[PDB]
Amino acid sequence: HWGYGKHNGPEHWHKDFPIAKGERQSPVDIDTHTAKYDPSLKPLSVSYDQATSLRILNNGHAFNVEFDDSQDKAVLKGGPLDGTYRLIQFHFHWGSLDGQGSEHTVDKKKYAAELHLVHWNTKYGDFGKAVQQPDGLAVLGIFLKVGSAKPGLQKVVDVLDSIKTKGKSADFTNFDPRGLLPESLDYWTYPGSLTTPPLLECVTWIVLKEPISVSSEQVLKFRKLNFNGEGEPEELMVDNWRPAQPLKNRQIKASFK
Ligand SMILES: O=C(O)Cc1cccc([N+](=O)[O-])c1
Ligand code: NI
Ligand code: NI
Repeated sequence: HWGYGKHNGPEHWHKDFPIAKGERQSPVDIDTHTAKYDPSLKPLSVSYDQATSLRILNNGHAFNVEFDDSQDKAVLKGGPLDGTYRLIQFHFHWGSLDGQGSEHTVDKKKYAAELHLVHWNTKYGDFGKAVQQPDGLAVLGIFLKVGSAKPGLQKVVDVLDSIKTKGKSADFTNFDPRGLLPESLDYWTYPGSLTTPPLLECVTWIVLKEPISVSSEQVLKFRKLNFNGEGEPEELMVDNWRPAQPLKNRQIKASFK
């Protein structure tokens, strides 16, 4: 019964999931000066035109916007990837304050939040099988800074009062995730893991260099969510980010010079 507190937070997770101290854990600090530009990298293809969003769920640690992943409707390909990766969900990690919240850091800088678009490799048939493979998932990571509002985020923000507590869901159809992407698809990539239990080492991370801007008011609404279930004492859903982990024997590659 894990979480983000003093008593059950990241620094405890290794007792249940020894892989927490493994060789390819996430997130990491991205040292921009030491990331090497990789010309082998194939260009990134994000094909979200046919995406079908279904539902938004408060899972007790974040909220997930879930997609129909029963066909190739929203797919990621290219970049460092071999093959086709299907969108299953996106979620965010965020802070109690604007000065923290992202999982990845960039030269030690923390952003206010980070968006994760989670995709699984279709060669494995479903998500559950894909998470058991070293190349099972591709997560596209996007940093959020506080400034102007992000218009394409407002639909998400406005439904959050309907999913305040753990286990609540709401219908969330017709949401276009293209409205959450920055202009540029320049990226860093490295092999890593999920950042909550069970911490599986199944992720190719693709972290975009260009942040998106969201307003103060938008991020404030994230911070009104609750970790707890209805009828339990209120504990605000904030600081649901794992801190940077050791890079160990990994290289971070850049798609750009
Ligand atoms: O890495 C995370 O944010 C945690 C996490 C936990 C469980 C599933 C997830 N997913 O990628 O579908 C992500
Ligand atoms: Ni538990
Ligand atoms: Ni995540």
